[PDB]
Amino acid sequence: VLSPADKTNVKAAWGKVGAHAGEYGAEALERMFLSFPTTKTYFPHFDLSHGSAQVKGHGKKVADALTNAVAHVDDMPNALSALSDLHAHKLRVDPVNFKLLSHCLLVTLAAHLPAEFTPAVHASLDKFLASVSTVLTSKYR
Amino acid sequence: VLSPADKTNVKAAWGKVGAHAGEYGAEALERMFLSFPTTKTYFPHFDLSHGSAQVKGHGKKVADALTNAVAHVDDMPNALSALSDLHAHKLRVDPVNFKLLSHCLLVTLAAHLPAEFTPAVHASLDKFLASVSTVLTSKYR
Amino acid sequence: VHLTPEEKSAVTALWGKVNVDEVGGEALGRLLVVYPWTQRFFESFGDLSTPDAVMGNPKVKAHGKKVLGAFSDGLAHLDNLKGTFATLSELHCDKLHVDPENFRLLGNVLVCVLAHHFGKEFTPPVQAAYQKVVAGVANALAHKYH
Amino acid sequence: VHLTPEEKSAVTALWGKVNVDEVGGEALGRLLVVYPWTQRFFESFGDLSTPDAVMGNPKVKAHGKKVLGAFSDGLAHLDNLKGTFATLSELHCDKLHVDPENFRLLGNVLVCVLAHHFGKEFTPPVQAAYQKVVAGVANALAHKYH
Ligand code: HEM
Ligand code: HEM
Ligand code: HNI
Ligand code: HNI
Ligand SMILES: O=P(O)(O)O[C@H]1[C@H](OP(=O)(O)O)[C@@H](OP(=O)(O)O)[C@H](OP(=O)(O)O)[C@@H](OP(=O)(O)O)[C@H]1OP(=O)(O)O
Repeated sequence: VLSPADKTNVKAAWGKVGAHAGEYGAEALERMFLSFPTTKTYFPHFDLSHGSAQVKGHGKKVADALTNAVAHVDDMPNALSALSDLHAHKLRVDPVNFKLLSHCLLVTLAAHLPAEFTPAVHASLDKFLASVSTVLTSKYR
Repeated sequence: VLSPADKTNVKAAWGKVGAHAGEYGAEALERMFLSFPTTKTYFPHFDLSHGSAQVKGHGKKVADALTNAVAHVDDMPNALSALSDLHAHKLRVDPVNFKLLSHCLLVTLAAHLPAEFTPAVHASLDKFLASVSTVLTSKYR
Repeated sequence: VHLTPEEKSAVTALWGKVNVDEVGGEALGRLLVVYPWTQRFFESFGDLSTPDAVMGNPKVKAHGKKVLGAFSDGLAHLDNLKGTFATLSELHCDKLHVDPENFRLLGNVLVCVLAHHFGKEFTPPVQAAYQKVVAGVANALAHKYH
Repeated sequence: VHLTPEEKSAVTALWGKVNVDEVGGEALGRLLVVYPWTQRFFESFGDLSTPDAVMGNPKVKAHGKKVLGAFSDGLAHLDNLKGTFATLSELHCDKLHVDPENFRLLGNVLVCVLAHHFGKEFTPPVQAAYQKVVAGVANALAHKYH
C-alpha cells in the first residue's frame, strides 16, 4: 500500500526530476536495452541505437505517464485506465519486463538525484513503480 | 480478478477436491521441494523425506486455507487477514515462492482430476492461486 | 543440463508414450488460454476469442505438433540442448521477436499437460526431472538472443 | 561468466575507486529497508524499526563490510565465481538457510548504490557489465543449494 510517507517521497523525488523526466525516461529505456536485451524483442520496429529520436520520443511518453500517475497517486487505477487497456489488449508485454524497466528507472534517478535518492525515497520509488506495474498489468486476464 | 465464471470454475474443481484436499496439499508440497529445492530453505526444521508426517500436516494447513479462501472468494483479504499477517510479519517467505507452490498445486490437481482440469478450469485456478498469493504478500512492506 | 540417468531414463520412458500430435496442440492451446497475452504472436491463426475456439483452432493444433516435434529432438540431445536449438533460438529472436519469458511459460503448461495426461504416473520425481528439461530447452532457446 | 575483455576493465576500473567498507553498509542497509521481509535473517541485529535505525545500526554496517569484502574477492576471479564462492554457497545453504532469491535482491540494490555513488560515471554500458557480474555472483552463491 502506498503510505502517505510514500506519496510525499515520490512527489518530492519526481518534482525534482522535473523538466528532465522526458530525458530520464529515455536513459532508463537505453539502460534496459543494454542490460536486458530480451527487452528489445518489444521494439523491433525501432531504431534502438543511441540517441534515437524514437527512444527519446518513447522516453517522453513513459515519463509523462509516470508524472500523471505521481499526480493522481491517490487514484492510479483511474488515471492509468487507457494505458492498462492498451497494455492489456494491444501491447501484451510480459509482466517481468515491468520489473526490468522499474529497476533501470530507479538506477536512472539514483544516478541523477545524489542528494534526493535516500534509502527511504528509494523504498517509496520502488513501491510506487511496483503499483504502477500492477495497475498497467490488472486486466491482462 | 475473478470473473463470476472463474468463481464458478474454482468452486466446482475445489468442489471435487473435497475431502482429498489435505492429501493433494501434502503432494504439491512434495513436488515443490523436489522440483524447486531452494523452497526447502523455508522448512529447515522439517523432515522432508518421503512420507514425513510434517509434510502431510503442513499440506493440510495449506489446503484448508485454500478451502477457506474458496468459500469466501468474494472477500478473501478478510477471510485470509491473519494469514497475510503471519506471512508478512513472521514467515516472510520471498514472493517468488508463491508462484512455485501454485504451479505444483496445479500439477497435482491436473494429475488427479482428468475430467475437471479443462483449459478453462486451468485458467481460473491459476487466476485464483495468483489472487490468494497477492493477498498473502499484501502487507510485506 | 545433466540429468542423473535415473532422471534421464525417467524422462525418456514417459516421452515414448506421448502423443506429439495431441500434447502438442493441448500445450500450445492451454498457453494461449491461460496466458492470453501470448496471443499477440498468433493473431494470423484466426479465432482465438474463447477457450473452445483456441483449442478447436487447427493451426493452433498443427503448430503445436511442430513445437513438440522440435522438443522431442532436444530430448534426444539432452547433452547439448544449445547446439541442437541455436538455430530456432536465433529464429525466435531475430525473425519472430519472441520474448524468451514465453519459453518458460510453455514449459510449465507442458508439465501441467503431461500431469493431466499421465495421471499418477507423473510422480513428484518425474516432474522434477521434467522441470529440469523444460528449463534446459527454455534456456537453450534464449541462448542466441541479443 | 562471459564478460568481453572490455566489460571486465569497466568493472575493475569502477571497483578500485570504491570504498568497500562504506558501499557495503549502504547496500545491506538499503536491502533491509527497501525489501523488509529480508530482515527475517537479522533479528539478532538490534534496532531495525525505521530507515535511519537500519542505516545507523553498526551491526548492519559491519556485516555489510564483511559481504562486500567477499564480493570484492569474487571480482579478482570473474573467470571462476563458482569455486571462489562455493564455500559461502554451501554455508548460506546449509547453515544459514537463505533463499538464493535474496542474492538477486542484494545484487540489484548494489547496482542502485554504485549509481547513486558514481553518478554520470556509471554509464549504461558500465551498468550492463555490473548486471552480468552481480548475476554471476548470485548463480555462484546459489550453486551448492540443494
Ligand atoms: C519450448 C519452446 C519452443 C520450441 C521448441 C519451438 C519451436 C518452434 C518451431 C519448430 C517453429 C517453426 C520454424 C519454421 O517454421 O521454420 C516455431 C515457430 C514459431 N514459434 Fe516457436 N517454439 C517454442 C516456443 C515458442 C513460444 C512459447 C512462442 C510464443 C509465445 C513461440 C512463437 C513462435 C511463433 C510466433 C512461430 C511462428 C508461427 C508462424 O510461423 O506463423 N514459440 N517454434
Ligand atoms: C553477494 C551476496 C553475498 C555475499 C558475498 C555474502 C557474504 C557473506 C559473508 C562472507 C558472511 C559471513 C560468513 C562467515 O562468517 O564465514 C555472510 C554471513 C551471512 N549472510 Fe551473507 N552474503 C551475501 C548475501 C546475503 C544475503 C542476501 C543474505 C540474506 C538477506 C545473507 C544472510 C547472511 C547472514 C544471515 C549471515 C550470518 C551473519 C553471521 O554469521 O554473523 N547474505 N554473508
Ligand atoms: C519492455 C517493454 C515495455 C515496458 C516494460 C513498458 C512499460 C511502460 C510503463 C512502465 C511502468 C509505462 C508508464 C509505459 C508507458 C507507455 N508505454 Ni510502454 N512499456 C514497454 C513497451 C512499450 C511498447 C512496445 C509500446 C509501443 C511503443 C510504440 O510507439 O510503438 C509502449 C507504449 C507505451 C505508451 C504509449 C502508447 C501510445 O501511443 O499512446 C506509454 C504511455 N510501451 N510503458
Ligand atoms: C515455500 C515456502 C512457503 C510457501 C510458498 C507458503 C505458501 C502458503 C500458501 C499460499 C498459497 C498458503 C495458503 C499457506 C498456508 C499456510 N502456511 Ni505457508 N508457505 C510457505 C512456508 C510456510 C512456513 C515455513 C510456514 C510455517 C510452518 C510451520 O509449521 O512452522 C507456513 C505456515 C502456513 C500456515 C500455517 C498457519 C499457522 O501455523 O498458524 C498456513 C495455513 N507456510 N502457505
Ligand atoms: O550450460 P550450463 O550448464 O549453464 O554450463 C555452462 C558452462 O559449461 P558448459 O558451457 O560446458 O555447459 C559452465 O558451467 P560449469 O561447468 O561451471 O558448471 C558455466 O560457465 P563459466 O565457466 O563461464 O562460469 C556456465 O554455467 P552457469 O552460468 O549456470 O554458472 C554455463 O556457461 P554459459 O552460460 O556460457 O553457456
